[PDB]
This record gives sequence, C-alpha cells and structure tokens, in this order.
Amino acid sequence: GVPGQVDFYARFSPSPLSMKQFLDFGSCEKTSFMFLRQELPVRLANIMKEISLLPDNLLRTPSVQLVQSWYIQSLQELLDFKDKSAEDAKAIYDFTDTVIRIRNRHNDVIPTMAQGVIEYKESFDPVTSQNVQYFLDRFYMSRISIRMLLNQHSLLFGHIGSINPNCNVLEVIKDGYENARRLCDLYYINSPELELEELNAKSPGQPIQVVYVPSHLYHMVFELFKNAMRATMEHHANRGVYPPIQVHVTLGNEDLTVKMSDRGGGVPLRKIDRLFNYMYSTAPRPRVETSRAVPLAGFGYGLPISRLYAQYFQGDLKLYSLEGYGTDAVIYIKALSTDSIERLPVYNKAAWKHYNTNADDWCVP
Amino acid sequence: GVPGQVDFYARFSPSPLSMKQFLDFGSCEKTSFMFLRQELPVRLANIMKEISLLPDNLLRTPSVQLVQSWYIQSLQELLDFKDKSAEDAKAIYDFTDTVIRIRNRHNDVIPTMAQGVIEYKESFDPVTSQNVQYFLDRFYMSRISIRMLLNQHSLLFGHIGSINPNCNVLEVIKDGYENARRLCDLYYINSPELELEELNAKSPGQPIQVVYVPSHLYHMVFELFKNAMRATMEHHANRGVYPPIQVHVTLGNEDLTVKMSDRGGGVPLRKIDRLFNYMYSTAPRPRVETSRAVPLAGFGYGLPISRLYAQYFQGDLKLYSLEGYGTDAVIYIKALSTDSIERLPVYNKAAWKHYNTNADDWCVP
Ligand SMILES: [K+]
Ligand SMILES: [K+]
Repeated sequence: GVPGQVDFYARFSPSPLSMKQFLDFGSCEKTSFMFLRQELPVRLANIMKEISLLPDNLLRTPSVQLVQSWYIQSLQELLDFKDKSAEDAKAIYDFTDTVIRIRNRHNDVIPTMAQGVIEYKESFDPVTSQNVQYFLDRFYMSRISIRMLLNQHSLLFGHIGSINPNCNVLEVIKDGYENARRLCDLYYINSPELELEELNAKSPGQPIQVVYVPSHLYHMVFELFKNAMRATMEHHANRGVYPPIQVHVTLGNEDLTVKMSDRGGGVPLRKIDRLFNYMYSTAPRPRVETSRAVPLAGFGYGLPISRLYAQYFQGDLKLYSLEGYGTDAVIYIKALSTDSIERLPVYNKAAWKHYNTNADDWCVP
Repeated sequence: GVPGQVDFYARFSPSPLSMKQFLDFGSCEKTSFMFLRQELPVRLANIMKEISLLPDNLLRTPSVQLVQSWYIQSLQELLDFKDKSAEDAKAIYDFTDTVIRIRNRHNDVIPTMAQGVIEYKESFDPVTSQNVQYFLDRFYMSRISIRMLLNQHSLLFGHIGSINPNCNVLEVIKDGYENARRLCDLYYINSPELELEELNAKSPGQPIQVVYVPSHLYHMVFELFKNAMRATMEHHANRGVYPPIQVHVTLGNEDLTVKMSDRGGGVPLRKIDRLFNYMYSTAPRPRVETSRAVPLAGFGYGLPISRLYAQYFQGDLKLYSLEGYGTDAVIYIKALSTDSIERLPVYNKAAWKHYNTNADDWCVP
C-alpha cells in the first residue's frame, strides 16, 4: 500500500541540481511540474526508508510519528499526479497548490524531529546512537533539499525564488551579528563588538558577492556568532572586559571563506566535535511561561544544521580551537555557481548497511 | 620459513605504551629485553604483512625490496633470542648489540621507502593509489614506533632516552624557525620574521613545558615553518615586503597547541589535503651535483610525516586555509603524559580488507 509506493520511489536516486541550474530555470511552470512530480516523491521516499530504520524507541515517539505522517501524506498527494497530463492546465495548477500545502505542512519539521530526539532521550544507548547521528545529518540535509525545491516552485509560480544572484556577503554577516548581539545583550547584559575585515582577492576593493541563498548564509553566521558570543561572555565574565569577535571575509578564485575568531577560552580537541553531535546537544526547549532571557546555546541544533547548510552546496564549516585561548570557525562556500551542486543522501544497500553494521585496523586507546 | 615467522608474530597485536610508561621505565636492561624480544618481532611482522600487499610494481622496486630485506634480516636476528634466558647476561648484552645494529641498519628507511614511491611513479594508477596512501601512513607510523623503541633501549642501555620530561616548547619552536629561515634565505634571498606569542592558561606567566620527544616537536615545527615561508615568499614576491609568520602557543588543561599563521595566499579547500597525499607530493630528490639552493618543498614527505608525529602520541596536526589570504597550521599535543599513548597500526582482517575492497550512500558530484 504505502510501503509499495515508498519502495517504488526509493529505488531511484535523487537528482542533484547545481545553483546555476536553479537560477537558469527561474530566470516555465510545466517544466517544473515535470521535474518535481518525480523528484519530490523520490526525495521523500528515499528518506522515509531511513526513518523506518530508526531505533524503535525513537521511531515510536509522538514527534517522529507526526513527522512521518506528514511525509506519508505529502508522498500520497504528490503521487496523485503521476498519470496526469503536462498539457492539462488544472493538473498544473493543483500541482502548484499541492506544493504550497506541503510546504506549509512541513514548516516545523526541524524542531518537531528535534523534539522527537528529546522524547527518546528523556524516556530511554551508545550503539544505536551512532545510528542517530548518521540519520539526522541525512534527514536534515534531505529536508534542506526538499525545502529548497518547494521554496523555488512556490516563489516562482505561487531574486530568483530564494536565490540572490548578487548576495551581499558583508551585509548578511552584519545582520547575523546584530541579531546575535541583541540576544547576547538580553542574556549576559553586555556583548562583544564586531571587527569585520574583507579581501576580494579575485578583484581588490570591489564588493564581495556570490550567487547564494541569503537565508542559508544568514543561518550559518547567526549561529556561529551566538556560539562565539556565549564562549566570550562566559570566559571573560570575571574581567568584565570582552574581546571583540573578529570576522575575516575572503573571496578567492574558488572559495568564499568567512573566518570568525573569538577569545572565548576554547575547547580541547577531544571535545570540540560534540558541538556537531545531535545527542550531546539535545536539550529541552525553554519554557514559554517565563520572561527570563533565552540562552545563546541549547535547543534546535543550530550548529550541526549550519554545517549541513554549508555542505549542501559543496561548501563546509569547520571549527578549530586552541584550549585556554579561543576558537576559529570557518565557513567555506563555492565562489562559482557551477561548482555549487546539491549534496543529497541516497537510500540503497550502502545506506542500509550503515544502520546494520558494527576489530579495527588501529590499536585501541 | 620466513613467511612462517612473519605469520606467527603478525597474529599478535602491537602493545602501545604511554609516554608515562616510557618515562617511568627509563627513570632495568632485563625488563626491557623481556618486553622487546616479543614486541619488536610483533611490530616488524605486523607491518611486513602489509608490505606484501603493495601493488606489484611498487613492491618490486629496488628501494622497497631493500627496505623489506632490512626488515626480514632484523626480524630473524631478533627471533634468535626467543628461547634465550633473561638471566643469562650474554643473551642480554647481545640483545642490546642487536638493538644497536638494527637501529643503524634502519636509519634511512624513510627516504629509501620514499625513493621506492618515486621509482614506482617514474616507471608506471588511481585505484591502487588509495592503497598506497593507506599503507604509507601505517608504514611510517609503524616506523616511528619502532624507532622510538630502538632509541629508548639504545640510549638507556648502550633526558630519559630521547624523552625530555621538561621540554621547553618555545625554545624548540625558535630552533625550528631559525633553521627554516636559513633555508628560506638561501632559496628566496629573503625571509619573513617570526612573531611568537604564548599563553600558559594552566598557570599564567610560567614557562610552557611538557613531557615530550623534542626531535618530534622540532620536525613538526621545522616542516610547518618551511611550508609557511614558501607560501609567503611566492605569494608576495612581486611586492618585496614579506608578512611575518605568527606563532601562538597555548597550554590548556588538556591540549598544548601551536598555531602557525601565514599570509602566503592560501589554497582552496578542494586542494589543501594534497599536502598530506604521498603520491601528489612525491618529487625526485634534488641532484647532489649543484650549488643551487634546495627548495623549501619537495622530496621526503615532511608534511604527512609531521602529522604522523603529532598523531603518534594522540595529538594531531591540522591545516585550514583561506584561499586568497593565508593559512593556519595547528599542532595539537596532549598536555598530560598519561594521555600520550602510542597510536599503532595492526595487521588483521580489517587491515587486509582495506587493500581488497572498493554505490555510495551520498549522491555523486
Ligand atoms: K535510492
Ligand atoms: K596482528
């Protein structure tokens, strides 16, 4: 029934698009329909197979069950169009209406899945916890890709969709800074200043722009600023003098890089990857019923999701920290829209084996 | 015959020692004998199995054949002692003489193996080239461990051996700098200055010392200085004004970190790992018959081997670069001798499968 549909579409591989293709298209509703009536079921079905491989106590949570029920409903609604005619205009219109409805239904997928993990952790493992980390990177990257497709179609047929062909990088950074700073001031009653430096090596003294999704770049920098500010305010709390956060932006031949440096006291190498681990960073949401300021770290996986945003278009986000001193966080983005290609998970025997496999070739410490 | 001996000892796992154990021992010749007459054959045999799995055209090179013949001879010499009595003093003395002879025989193992790779590359693949990278990290880490054991026994029975319980970090750094600078001046007729900063967070204003092998730390910093200087001199060659190399040393609760920052123009993320790839960085040795200065990059795998030295005692060495601007290289060393444990490769079914195995669970870009 539903298993059959899921199995049919999960056999296919998702088809990644480049940023250039997203843009080239946006700057024909029927062409989009033709692509999406296959691609959306494919992307939904591939990730739904891995939802089914979760630890039973996680899968059974009401939050995960709800997310799964959304996916099942959206899959079914999309599959109503497989036999319809590209040339029948109502079919087109209802596809567009169905894209909008799904987009709304799935609006809160990220925090709902995160609440699922809280419910799991709250009520109940180190073995299957590797399975949880593997799944959530893939589930959230999948969701980022699905949301991209839904946003493009909805914006175009309901700036090129959500893509800005001339994204002003330093402007987005300063927006990130100001909104993070506001939260810092609310929690710590003080905040570090920003020192911002740029180098357009590609062509010196010219504005730094790239083809990008500004909200993706904003999410990354806003989350890193929160992380930098927290460490700085907690580290220097005794002194009452707070070193600024230093941001250096470089546009190279191939890489746009954003380095964010703080003097927040750092983290030893053994622990620093914890910032990207879902289970370690799984914390209950603050209660609504308080006027007490919201902390700069906690619920909602800002950092692991920031890194997924960077990697989604073949970029990356790396942290390195000097324990006792401070931390540098580096966002790497492809300078060229032709190098910016969707990074998409696929369900197959290799994915399955990852849930179902585990002496090493190095000695144990 | 020889296969039998190798197979017997390769069944065992090497036994990693902590820096504390190396030191605790050094600060009884018979105890060392008891340990080493088993451990050295074990370490030799485990790596000899992987030499046999090399691509045939690499294994067949005269350099690899020579290295392999050294290992076979040393294994045989060590195995002459298995039945001898810990209490018979000649047995002890000849073991010590045999340790010294092997140490000398194996003095040039690193460049001889590297010449093997030149011969292979010179005379003849992308598939087996992953096998080459896997092998050489393991072979060279193995060799680092074998040399450590031989040095300790030879120094003690022929500073605690080669270990300095109070290694003066900034002193070693400045030695590294001055020797790199000398080579820079010879090649580029100019060199960047050093700006050195330290923070003993653990106890402020006190000298930074750790229990360490100073020659290991020297190798790492000297190689990184060469790398930083090359990039700086090539990048700013038109300007004729050379930004200094900035070194920040931090001692934290757990990590000693050495950050080395240059303004050498950086490398895009796609390419930066090439600096650790044996096949990419395999270049013919300069000829002896010239007075022309030796380049700061080239033969002998300074960088991948520096990283092995860091990882050998549970540290690490990482590079991150901002393309168009410059690069930070970070050495991480365990501050505590009890956390400093040998990282040793072991031959078993998992190692073998690595030579003999290769759809992905992510989409192809
Ligand atoms: K599939
Ligand atoms: K073994």
